[PDB]
Amino acid sequence: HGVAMMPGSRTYLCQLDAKTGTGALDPTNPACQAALDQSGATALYNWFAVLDSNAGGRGAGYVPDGTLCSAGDRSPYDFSAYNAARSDWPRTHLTSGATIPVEYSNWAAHPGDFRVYLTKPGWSPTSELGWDDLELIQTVTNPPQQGSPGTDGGHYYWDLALPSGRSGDALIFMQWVRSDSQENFFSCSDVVFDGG
Ligand SMILES: [Cu+2]
Repeated sequence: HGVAMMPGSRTYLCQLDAKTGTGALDPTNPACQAALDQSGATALYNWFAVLDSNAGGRGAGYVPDGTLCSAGDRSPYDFSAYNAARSDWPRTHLTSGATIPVEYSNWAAHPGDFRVYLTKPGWSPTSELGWDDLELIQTVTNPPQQGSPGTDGGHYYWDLALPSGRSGDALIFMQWVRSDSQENFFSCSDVVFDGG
């Protein structure tokens, strides 16, 4: 159980945006409000649970185009709204060419690979996210953890050298492929290359 925390995934950033001291969910970001209204609060309480029990490392030909951010709509929860092709989702501001510290939730820890992909130049978030819009840029095998599994703020951590020559909006998609299970996790992070 986990999705990306830095650059944060849609469900993670939306749950941070909605978080209140009583546990009520009150987002101010409009894409987050829309996703709450469509798919429900359960998605944000379970922001880490974007999973397909049977994916088994499969991607194109199995996870339909336009459904990556909800694990093909095969999870135990409704994450369908987190596929909305909108440009107003919360996003992380990045510098093209910089190496950044990546954090991925270890809400429940598992052995495996993190397959990290970046949308191609020219792709923008008002378009459908398909496999042919993504390029595999890194695979991270069994990275280390900071914080115990199931504790607030706990995460896997590794470095990512961001490609040069990029600008404007993009998305980083990660597939967490367990080595001990067919269960995989699906993570989508809105970013913009406007730094430096
Ligand atoms: Cu898990």
